[PDB]
Amino acid sequence: TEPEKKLELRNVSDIELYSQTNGTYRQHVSLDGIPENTDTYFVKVKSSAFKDVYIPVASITEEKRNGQSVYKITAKAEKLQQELENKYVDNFTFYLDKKAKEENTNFTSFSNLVKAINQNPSGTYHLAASLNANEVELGPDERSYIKDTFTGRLIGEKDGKNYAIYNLKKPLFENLSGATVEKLSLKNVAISGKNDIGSLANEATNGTKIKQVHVDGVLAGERGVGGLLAKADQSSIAESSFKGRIVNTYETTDAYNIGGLVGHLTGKNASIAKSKATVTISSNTNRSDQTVGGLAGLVDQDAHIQNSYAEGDINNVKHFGKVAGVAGYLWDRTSGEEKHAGELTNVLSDVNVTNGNAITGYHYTGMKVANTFSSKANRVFNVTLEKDEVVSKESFEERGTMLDASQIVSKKAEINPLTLPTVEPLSFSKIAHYQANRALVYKNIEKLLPFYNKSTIVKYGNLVKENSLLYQKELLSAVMMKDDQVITDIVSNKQTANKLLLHYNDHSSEKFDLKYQTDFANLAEYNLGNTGLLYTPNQFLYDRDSIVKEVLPELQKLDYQSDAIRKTLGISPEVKLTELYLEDQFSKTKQNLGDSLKKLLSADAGLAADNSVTRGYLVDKIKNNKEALLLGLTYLERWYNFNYGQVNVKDLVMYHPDFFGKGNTSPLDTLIELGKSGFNNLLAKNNVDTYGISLASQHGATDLFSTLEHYRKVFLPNTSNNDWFKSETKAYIVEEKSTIEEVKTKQGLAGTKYSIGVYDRITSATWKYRNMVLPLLTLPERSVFVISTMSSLGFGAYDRYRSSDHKAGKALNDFVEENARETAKRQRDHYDYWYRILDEQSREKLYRTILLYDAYKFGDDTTSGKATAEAKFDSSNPAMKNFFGPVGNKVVHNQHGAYATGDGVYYMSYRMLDKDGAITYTHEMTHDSDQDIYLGGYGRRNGLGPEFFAKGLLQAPDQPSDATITINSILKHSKSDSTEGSRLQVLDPTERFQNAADLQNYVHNMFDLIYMMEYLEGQSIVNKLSVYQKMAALRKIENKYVKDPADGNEVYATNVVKELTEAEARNLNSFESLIDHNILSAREYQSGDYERNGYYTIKLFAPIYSALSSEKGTPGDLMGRRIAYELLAAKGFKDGMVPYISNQYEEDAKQQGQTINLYGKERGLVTDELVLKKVFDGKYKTWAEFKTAMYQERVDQFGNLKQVTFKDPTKPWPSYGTKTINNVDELQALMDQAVLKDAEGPRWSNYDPEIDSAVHKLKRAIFKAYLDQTNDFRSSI
Repeated sequence: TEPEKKLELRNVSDIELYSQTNGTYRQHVSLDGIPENTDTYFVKVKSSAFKDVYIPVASITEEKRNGQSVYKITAKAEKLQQELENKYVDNFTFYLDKKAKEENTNFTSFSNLVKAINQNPSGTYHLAASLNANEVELGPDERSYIKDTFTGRLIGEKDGKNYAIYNLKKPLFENLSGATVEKLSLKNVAISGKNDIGSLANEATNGTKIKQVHVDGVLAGERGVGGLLAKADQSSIAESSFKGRIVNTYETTDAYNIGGLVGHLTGKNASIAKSKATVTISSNTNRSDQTVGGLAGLVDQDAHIQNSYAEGDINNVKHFGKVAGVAGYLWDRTSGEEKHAGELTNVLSDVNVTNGNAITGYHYTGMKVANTFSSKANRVFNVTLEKDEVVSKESFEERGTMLDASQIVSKKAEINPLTLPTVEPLSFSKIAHYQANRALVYKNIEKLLPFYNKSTIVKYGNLVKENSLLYQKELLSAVMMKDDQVITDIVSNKQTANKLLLHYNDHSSEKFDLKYQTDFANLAEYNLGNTGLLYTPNQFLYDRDSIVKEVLPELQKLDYQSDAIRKTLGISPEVKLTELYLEDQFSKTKQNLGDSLKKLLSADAGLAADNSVTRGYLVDKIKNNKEALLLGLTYLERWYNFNYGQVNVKDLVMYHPDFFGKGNTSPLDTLIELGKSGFNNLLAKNNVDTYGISLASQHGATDLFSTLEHYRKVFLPNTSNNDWFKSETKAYIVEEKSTIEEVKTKQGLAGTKYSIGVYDRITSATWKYRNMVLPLLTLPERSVFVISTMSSLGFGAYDRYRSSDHKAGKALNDFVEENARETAKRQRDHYDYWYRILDEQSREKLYRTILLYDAYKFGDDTTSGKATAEAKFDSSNPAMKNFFGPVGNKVVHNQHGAYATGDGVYYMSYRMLDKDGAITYTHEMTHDSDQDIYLGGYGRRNGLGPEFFAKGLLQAPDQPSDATITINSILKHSKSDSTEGSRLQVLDPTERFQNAADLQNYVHNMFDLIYMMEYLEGQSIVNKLSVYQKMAALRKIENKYVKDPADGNEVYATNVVKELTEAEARNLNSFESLIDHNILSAREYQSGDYERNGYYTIKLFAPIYSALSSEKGTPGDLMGRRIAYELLAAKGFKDGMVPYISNQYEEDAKQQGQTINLYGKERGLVTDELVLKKVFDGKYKTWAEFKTAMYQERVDQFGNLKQVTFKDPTKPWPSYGTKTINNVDELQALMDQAVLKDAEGPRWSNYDPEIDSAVHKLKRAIFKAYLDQTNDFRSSI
């Protein structure tokens, strides 16, 4: 008893009735009245299993269901069989209800809510369930859904649990006046508007008791943004919450008060109590009157913020406006009283604000902030004065990391809001032929035969065999012709489509052969290999040409700079569309609109109608939203056209939304939703967030990265996702795994916090610019290079190195490639060294990723050198158009200098690839991660600033011939080069330094030689030098305590070098007196006073006999680095140098009694006396004793064992072969003669007394001779 095959609608979720009476289609949901005279209606059946179907009506009549006017409507189709009351009818017949009396109030639905509120705004209203706001038609330019003044007077939700208004796109109440909204929640807000915007309402004129309002979602505005209310006048918000993005990156130049919770607090009794705002707010001030305050912002007229909490992130581009973490411009425009300004109390803000303060932007004497709190986070300030510099703000109260302990400021957290309408699938049993074991198989074949009878389904399911792979759960398949993902069926149905890719729930792809076997004009059919299973496309092959010939000409006449596009987007005529970066792809999609539009009409919905009503409905839907459709088509094609092998997902993402499941969505609906979503949603910078909002939750995927991983699992299996990333992208990706076997094995894995792959780092969380993946997938040419090494991720452009010497093609590419490879190798060697040195298990934290952008200063071929043309945006350079621009990271980009913002490093002048790029690389890296990486784990010393640990301490030397005490961690220079002359540095890093003990031994031997030479020079000073010569030859260094702006205490000491008096000069007759009187050589150290946080490095050959022990908190800079290197010579890096500069002995000071008020909190003060008494408890009591004992040890050493193989020429251009110093006595005699020669007839003009001075020549010659004697500094005895 084989059954017949007909078309059948199974999972009929709901049914709708549309009309064409007035030439415009509308929803005749209820009150059809008398049966209509003419039948131009068409029934739209929406299914939970597959997409909707439009079928023309046949007969509309009235039938008494139970003595009521319930209209029965029967639709006309080819062979449509409907299973009604367990029996089959040859036509789809359904009943329509009369009406539902729910419009008397606003309980049920939002569509009824906007109607009910407008009737009488005053009163009391309660929500009945979680209601979706997608039912309202938004409006062309409507400000808010509810337009009355005072609305929602008592709109509470205490009737049942808590109900949330899902999917908001405009302000809810527009205005509020003496109206109390309480217990209301907003879950997915996407508000975008030109004027002032507010999630709850735009203004609160009178006493609006806002309570228990938790709003979540992204808010984008231009003229002004607000978290809950754009302006609160005499209104109080208590126990409210916000948790969404806030963007105001537009180039507006007006007075806006953007705030994460409320825009403007102007009321006398206005108050914010027990409120929290997790606002990852980004904004561009561009003018001083602007204010970005997170919580509130520009608080005025005694409005008091009590018990608030700000945990978001503020990313201000420039510090022009008054931006702060928890309170913006507390000052008022009128008289500046302490009380009239505003009040803060018991407030906390652990917000990573940039370019601004952590608490209040404008700080004055009569401060009314009272009690404030802030944690240890980034508060960087780009002063952009001359060379770009970044410093901390220091204008907040500082606390520890125990934020959860101090989280009792706001006890209220959040509430569990009820979910929206589920509308499940509600999934046949007891058919003609049924088997229990093959149940799932039936479902597995239902995706293969849509619009078919259940009898045919089970008949074909019985034909499935166990050997085949149809026994796993199967998602929707994709028909393809030789890896093409064909969509336009009516064009490619006659041609036998080659393959059908079944995508199973195991993320497995299985290819079956297809042939146009059984041919129906109504619905195409196909056969699947030898199994005999039938496959049919989910489209009725209607006349697409009738729709195309109509809709194509109107869509063709559109311009990117037209007013229609600007009106469809949320753009004011002032701001430009350059941030979209879709003009080229706009034109491209404009030319070939035919193919894409045919694919869209093919994948949209199944038209089983020969009557022109359904095709007219499609035409109207495509025409009414032409601008939005075209913008969506441009955006989806621009950023989603990357190939998995030979399969391009431009057709599988834009169309075929059922590949992951969820066939209920329509590819046309998502395009319209993406087009009209706004300017910020279509923005290129938010490509990762746009997917989650528009594309996701509709294609069946959670996020963009999960979608990419899913497509990599389906297409191109058994290959790592990072490998596919490296293969597909057109950026030159260079990865260098460290030489150490342990870290080399650790990096190979795909694990987070350890993988070196570019995709594993970019797509990971806690990455600032994770939106850099989608543009990088779409690079047309080798325009950008990605240097991804351990603990780094540098992005650079090829146009940065293009100049007169390097032509635009062939030469620039090769040069950039080779130099990038060498720079990756150098960075890898540097981090290999730093991994070998650090042995305190802090090396496991050397895997953090921080980007390394370049200058953006692209240079044309006409430019002689590296051009300084900033090229802000919209440049003709392909690197700026296809990258950097889309990954919009507005930088300062000055002419000279490099700065490390704390989360990344930027090269404004030094080119990253050049060999001078690494010497600045190590300095910027020391600036970036000195707090928790290079040090043992404790922060910087309180007095020492960021420039102290970098310029003279942990950095590679600027040049090889530089006579400075530094560690050559990066640059590798072979002996073959001409740089062998005056080496004075380490030959090969990562070979000399294999452990911390190796570094300690190297520094110990270097300072042994340095101490020998310095002792010889000192004995030359006291014994053979006159008084007048002694005065000029030496200087006296002291420590002067000056007031600093950041901290109140003046315990910090600054070094000062001064000309010593003749009275003190005469006393200098003993070498011990040189150490006691604190004297240093004037050959290389200037006579002016030094400053704190300065680029001061101690010279290698310029002696510093002074042991200027600063009994206070901080030694200084010139003396600090010298004593730190001496301590490193005495004890190891972790044992000696780290406790000196990393205040690890701070707590002990707090236990002793040494204290300091740091940022308003009592903290320990690590004095030099404590460091001396803890590092060397029994050996020494004073730093002078330590210096003297080091000198005495070196003396006892060189008095016995010194290598006679010392070869120093110290002669002019005529080559001098060998002086063969055999004992220290001849060397001391030569030093005496050199000092006497330098004293006699001193030039002291044109500066630079380091080359002409004969004393420096002898020291350099001896140093180079001893360095070249052994392989490296191993032992000098």
